[PDB]
Amino acid sequence: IGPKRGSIVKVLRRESYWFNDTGKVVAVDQAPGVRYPVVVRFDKVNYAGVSTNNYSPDELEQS
Amino acid sequence: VAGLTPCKESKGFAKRQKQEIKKLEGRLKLYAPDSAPALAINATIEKTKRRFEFYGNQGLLCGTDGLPHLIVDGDQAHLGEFVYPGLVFLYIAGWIGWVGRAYLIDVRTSKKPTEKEIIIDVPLALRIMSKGLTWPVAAIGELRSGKLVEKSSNITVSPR
Amino acid sequence: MQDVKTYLSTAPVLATLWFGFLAGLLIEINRFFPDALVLPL
Amino acid sequence: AHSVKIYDTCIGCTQCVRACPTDVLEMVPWDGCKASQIASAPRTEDCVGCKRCESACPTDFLSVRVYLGAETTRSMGLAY
Amino acid sequence: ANTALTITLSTGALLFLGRFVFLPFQRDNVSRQGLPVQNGVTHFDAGDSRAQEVTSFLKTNDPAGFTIVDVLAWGALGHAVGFFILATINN
Amino acid sequence: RPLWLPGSEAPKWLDGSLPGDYGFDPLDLAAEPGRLNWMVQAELVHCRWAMLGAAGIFIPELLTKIGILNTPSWYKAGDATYFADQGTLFIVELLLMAWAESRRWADIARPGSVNTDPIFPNNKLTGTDVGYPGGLWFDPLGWGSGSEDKLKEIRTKEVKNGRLAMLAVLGAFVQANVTHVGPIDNLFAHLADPYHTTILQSL
Amino acid sequence: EWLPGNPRPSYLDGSAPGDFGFDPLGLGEVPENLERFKESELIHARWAMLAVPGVLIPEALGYGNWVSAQKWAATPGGQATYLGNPVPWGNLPVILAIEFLAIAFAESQRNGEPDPEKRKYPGGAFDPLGFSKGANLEELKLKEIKNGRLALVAFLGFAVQAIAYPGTGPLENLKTHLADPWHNTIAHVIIP
Ligand SMILES: CC1=C(/C=C/C(C)=C/C=C/C(C)=C/C=C/C=C(C)/C=C/C=C(C)/C=C/C2=C(C)CCCC2(C)C)C(C)(C)CCC1
Ligand code: SF4
Repeated sequence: IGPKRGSIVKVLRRESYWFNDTGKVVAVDQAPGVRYPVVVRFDKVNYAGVSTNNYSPDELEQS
Repeated sequence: VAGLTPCKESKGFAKRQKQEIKKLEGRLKLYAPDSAPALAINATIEKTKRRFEFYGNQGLLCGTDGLPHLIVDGDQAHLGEFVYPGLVFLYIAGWIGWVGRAYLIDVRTSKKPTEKEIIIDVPLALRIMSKGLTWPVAAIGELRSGKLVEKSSNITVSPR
Repeated sequence: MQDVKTYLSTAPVLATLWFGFLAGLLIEINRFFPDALVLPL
Repeated sequence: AHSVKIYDTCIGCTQCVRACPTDVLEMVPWDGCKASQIASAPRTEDCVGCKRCESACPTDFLSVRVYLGAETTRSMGLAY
Repeated sequence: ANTALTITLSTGALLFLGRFVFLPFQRDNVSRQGLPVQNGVTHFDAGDSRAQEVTSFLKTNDPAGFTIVDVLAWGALGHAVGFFILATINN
Repeated sequence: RPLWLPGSEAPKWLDGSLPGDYGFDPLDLAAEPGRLNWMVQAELVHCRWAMLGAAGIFIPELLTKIGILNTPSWYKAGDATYFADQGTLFIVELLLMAWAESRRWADIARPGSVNTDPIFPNNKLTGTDVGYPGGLWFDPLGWGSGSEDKLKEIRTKEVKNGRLAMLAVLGAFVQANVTHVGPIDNLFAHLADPYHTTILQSL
Repeated sequence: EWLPGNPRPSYLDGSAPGDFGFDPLGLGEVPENLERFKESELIHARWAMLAVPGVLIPEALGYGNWVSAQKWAATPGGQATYLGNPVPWGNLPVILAIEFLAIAFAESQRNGEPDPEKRKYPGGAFDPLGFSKGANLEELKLKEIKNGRLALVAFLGFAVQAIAYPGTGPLENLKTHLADPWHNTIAHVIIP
């Protein structure tokens, strides 16, 4: 599943720090039952200092 | 204009010139006439007399306090109080705003974009600080071409 | 100078060198052209 | 007392439990992540409300979330 | 001066406008706007017994639906205009 | 091709097709796609208004120095009275400039659209390139047509004579601001004492 | 075709009478707004074409302009001189109450038409000479808005000449312009 590994996606999740921000997909989990399989890496950190977050494919579009 | 006499014919403005030299002349009375601190007060008096003869020759408006007041409405007599040095300012302030904006675009497409802001790339900086000379033609040029503003779909927006 | 000029290009040094030049320029404008309240040009 | 809620964005990184100073959080099995575990708050009546779990949660936005509600002698942290 | 003719003609002019001119404009707007509505229901439908629209007072015998409230509304404007005219003339 | 600065790379937008191209865009004022089409039209009116400007600033002042016209100076020509009011002649100009420049505005925006007459449509302008309205009203001698290498030379001669006139007219402006003397007399005061009549002496 | 070569917008196709594509600000972009703007452009113009003979012909016959023939209502006694003759019913509460009755009955009957084309050009009783039921129909509607926009520009001229030069009328602005036309223009208003 997922759009593609190594692709550029835009986050549609409202409560994330990287909403409407360009991110790079580093891992998509193909195991069933995982709610947020797509792991997206960002060039900028959030207030917690991390750049790695998991999103569903419904919360991302290819840009 | 606005009930203010011109400073060249203001009796209060000439009173402040009289009582400023008299304050400095009484400071000069306790020094030798060829001494080094007396040359500073003598240069202060000539700086004061240059100042009062410059304010009256520019068509400044003086109130009842004997002080030069600025008319910032955009009067044809009063352009050098606000309009002329405001356009001089905004050109310089837009120069600061255009070469800082163009530096961030030039370092966002780099390998480590955050190390180029603590350590400012001077050959990259100085090649666009010259380019900030013609910035109204480049800001409205980027405004007309759409490169000045970013679309709201690519802008980080806090949720409702 | 691969690293000495990198230190000289840092944010506090370049702020000191620019504002040293900036306040150096505005003081020297205020010597030859002092008490400037109205731009004549 | 305090209501600690775990959401489905959790990755099972366990550091919310490790940051807990009053043993509220525990890791239960789950099927929604790679680690196959999610946090839970059974002893939420023992929660002081310090939000050390929210400081240690790497998920954006947070998976563990502490809501400061009615405060008792557990959640006030008193010894007298 | 001439209070008995100025007030009567100005009330009769606004009542002529209320009956023959602006009565399709008023009857369309009281149906398009309708009764006041809170949260999808009428104030009387929500439980307010004092917000019931009266129908015995609104029971008109005029063929165009011109009731005594419209008499009390358009005739009130005819006295407001009529005392605007009388105050302007007597000056 | 020769450039404005030897050892400097020419910009990617100025490729050398345009007449008068010496790779001179240091501040990048014509980089953007579609922008160099506007800046040539801007250069062409400015160069032709300056050659019209230099023929009305220097040539009547030079013949005043000889004394066969007795025309007033150009910076005091706004104070001169005529058969019309000086304020009135501004607005009659910008009603005629509202026609002539908006016909020119549509040529830059939509080329090949306003070459036909608004009244008698058999009269059509023969110009093909943008900014060169060939026709009986503007080029009656037909010097704007021929080979492309021959046409590039005469278009190079408009702008090289035009950039000189722009510098000229900008020079007369600042000369009349700080010296208050007309510019033919500024030339004749520079052929008498050249090392004492300089911009530092005039401040 | 208000600018040759300019792309006409999709909501202005040219089939309307006077559709020259002049909408730079896009006010008629909304379709239901544009249907009101077409019946507004014509009532305005028809009132303006009833106004240009109402300004010049009282001025050319010598009974003053459209301003000095209008200041009598602010005066307590003006007596309402019409063609040099004071009408007996010419009082300010009398002529305003008739105007707030007769025009309001005319405008309410005008707004009652459900058809969006009979609102524009009604015909019938308002066309007794039968030119609407004739061979030419499209060019007369083009004649309506070309004459109408000329009188609409004329009334804008009429109003701002009174603001710029109070106490004078439009034929008196024409007589002032016809004497020395190169000195007394809009530049007297632009440059004080
Ligand atoms: C025709 C007809 C008829 C009759 C009718 C009638 C006769 C009517 C009348 C009516 C009327 C008789 C009405 C009235 C009304 C009134 C009113 C309604 C009033 C009110 C008032 C007001 C409210 C005012 C106010 C004021 C005051 C108080 C003071 C201050 C100022 C003012 C002015 C504001 C019938 C039915 C038989 C049928 C047939 C037809
Ligand atoms: S710290 Fe956050 S992401 Fe990690 S296990 Fe606890 S709730 Fe889940």
